[PDB]
Amino acid sequence: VHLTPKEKSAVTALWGKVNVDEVGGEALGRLLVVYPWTQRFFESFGDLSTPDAVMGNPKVKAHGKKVLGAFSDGLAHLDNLKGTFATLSELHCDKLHVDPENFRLLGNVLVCVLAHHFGKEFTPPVQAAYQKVVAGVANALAHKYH
Amino acid sequence: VHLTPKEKSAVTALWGKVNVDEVGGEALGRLLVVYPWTQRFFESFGDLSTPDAVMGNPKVKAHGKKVLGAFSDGLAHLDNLKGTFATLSELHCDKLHVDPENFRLLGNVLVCVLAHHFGKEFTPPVQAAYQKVVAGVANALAHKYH
Amino acid sequence: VLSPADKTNVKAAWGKVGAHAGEYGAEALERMFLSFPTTKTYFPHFDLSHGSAQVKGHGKKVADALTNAVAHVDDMPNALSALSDLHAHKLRVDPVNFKLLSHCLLVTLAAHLPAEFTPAVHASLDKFLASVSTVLTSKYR
Amino acid sequence: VLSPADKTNVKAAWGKVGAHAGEYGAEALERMFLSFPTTKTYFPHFDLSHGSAQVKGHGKKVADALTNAVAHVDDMPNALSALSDLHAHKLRVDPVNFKLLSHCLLVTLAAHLPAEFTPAVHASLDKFLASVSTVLTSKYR
Ligand code: HEM
Ligand code: HEM
Ligand code: HEM
Ligand code: HEM
Repeated sequence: VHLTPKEKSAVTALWGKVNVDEVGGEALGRLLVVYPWTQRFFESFGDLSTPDAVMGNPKVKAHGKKVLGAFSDGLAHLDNLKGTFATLSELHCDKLHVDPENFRLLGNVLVCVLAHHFGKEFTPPVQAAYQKVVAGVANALAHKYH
Repeated sequence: VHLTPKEKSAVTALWGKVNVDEVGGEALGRLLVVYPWTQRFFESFGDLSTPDAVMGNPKVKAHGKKVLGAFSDGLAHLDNLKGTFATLSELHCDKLHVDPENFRLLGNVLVCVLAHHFGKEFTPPVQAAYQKVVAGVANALAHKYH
Repeated sequence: VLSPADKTNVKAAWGKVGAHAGEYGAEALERMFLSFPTTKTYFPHFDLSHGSAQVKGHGKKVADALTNAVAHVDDMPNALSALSDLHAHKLRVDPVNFKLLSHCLLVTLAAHLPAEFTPAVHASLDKFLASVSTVLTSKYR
Repeated sequence: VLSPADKTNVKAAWGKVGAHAGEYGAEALERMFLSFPTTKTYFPHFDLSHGSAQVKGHGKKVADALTNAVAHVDDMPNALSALSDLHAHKLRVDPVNFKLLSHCLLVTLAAHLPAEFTPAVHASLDKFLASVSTVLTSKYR
């Protein structure tokens, strides 16, 4: 996906302020709360009975950290997302059989979490740049379906 | 997209029996009838007030013929759909701004029209091969969005 | 919303299905499993091969639920309430998958009922299956 | 379906919006136009640039419709019937676009109401906007 230099600037500047220990878990937890069918893939994580249970679940926070790491890796390789996400695509498509619509949903939940954390700093043009990114990541993660 | 030889065989054998003057217009007409918001892009075609009006509309039949021609062209280049649909992608994405979900819908309407025309010959494995094809075409037509 | 003509079209088309109801349901499932292999993971205790007695039996259940919906088309949330709880809570079926099965049901009807599958009736059947899908995805918690 | 807790959450969160209602609606539209440029084609008679009086005025209309929906949350098909006719018949708005505006409304609320946008309230607001979107896409003909 192609970002303008202005968009790249907006994206990288904000990402440097992201709490990498917390934001991924917040996005994954909210995915599980807001789109409850996604809990089907996380039965081994234990207590997901309430939103508080989900957000406080240590496995959700830990796994969220891995997801965010993958988004960070995508931001470093915006011109080669397919190669970057190849192993993850095989995992999520060939092994897990997650419907790729959910890749889009998690990306949009991440965008909501960034808006939550950054407030007015998450301007409409900053959002538009991040939408290009999370769409790129979703399309690359879905490559094994294509 | 990758079809097995068995799938390629099933697809090409059926496509040779397709009425290329009619099937495209039937698929485009049904798109306009079943998903009426798509009529937004065809105001110049005139009478679309009833299903009979749509299906009998000479412009719908003529345009349908062009669409089917593009699908035929895709079937000949299954290993290079992106290049095959590049100009069409620029038209539908950059100029027309058609949401790419509708590319998926038209492909699925085409699959319904093939089922209608071929009946029991349109077996579940033949359908599965055609679903790979129309997904491939939709993804290639949407490339300018990616 | 389903129009009076939609309800008439759906009742008429489904009336033509007859004793093939269960058979067509089983064929729609098979079409879905082959075309959209992600959907297979919901049925690990099923053998999904052709001629599977489990897919045949399940197709009849699917058909019976659709027939219930046709018979109670003005009261579908109530008629399908138990099935909504099942699919959304217990089974956690991804809402995308209802679009996939609905498409495979249309393809099955088109392949079997060429006289009934007019453009207007295709439109009515699509609206009906979307309405059924809306009810079955209404209970996510 | 919206639960009692969902309705409570939506009323509470929307209550915090206050005199910013119109402003937030305008910001959500702007977010949608920039993020999802396909949506711009519905507004050729609008200048969609930042600070556009037309986008500001339209944001207020959008907000007023959402406020109507909150105030009549148990009767939304009736309350939004005229708006459903407009969006589906006259304007022919693609149903995908409601998901896009709903997402941009969530992002706008998250950016402005950090204390209100808890995971539970996010879930309730998503269900509410999906319910609104279901009504506004219910009249395609
Ligand atoms: C942009 C979207 C996504 C990204 C970037 C992502 C990233 C990741 C990463 C980095 C891992 C760790 C793999 C490893 O341990 O090497 C993982 C595992 C996993 N993901 Fe995701 N994921 C995404 C979407 C989803 C969604 C939507 C679901 C389900 C609804 C899902 C289900 C899983 C599961 C169940 C695992 C554990 C697999 C295992 O340990 O064997 N993922 N994902
Ligand atoms: C797989 C999906 C599709 C294929 C293969 C396809 C193919 C085509 C082709 C071959 C043309 C003729 C271009 C030319 O004259 O050189 C065309 C034009 C057009 N298409 Fe499609 N199309 C698809 C989906 C759609 C959809 C879903 C819409 C709207 C809902 C749409 C709207 C239009 C319009 C308005 C034109 C006329 C453009 C013009 O004459 O300037 N197309 N398309
Ligand atoms: C038109 C849409 C659908 C209808 C009418 C329908 C109907 C039914 C019925 C009648 C049952 C049996 C209920 C019972 O025995 O208590 C059932 C069970 C089930 N359905 Fe569906 N269903 C639909 C869509 C789906 C989809 C899209 C999926 C997943 C891709 C799905 C997955 C399942 C599963 C996994 C079961 C349980 C099977 C078992 O454990 O024995 N259903 N459905
Ligand atoms: C939460 C969802 C939505 C709400 C509450 C909403 C609300 C409204 C309202 C209150 C009006 C003015 C009605 C009138 O003046 O009679 C309107 C008009 C309009 N809406 Fe929406 N809308 C929604 C979604 C959308 C979407 C997704 C689109 C397209 C992407 C769209 C395109 C339009 C257009 C083109 C107009 C007419 C503008 C004009 O010609 O002046 N709406 N909407």
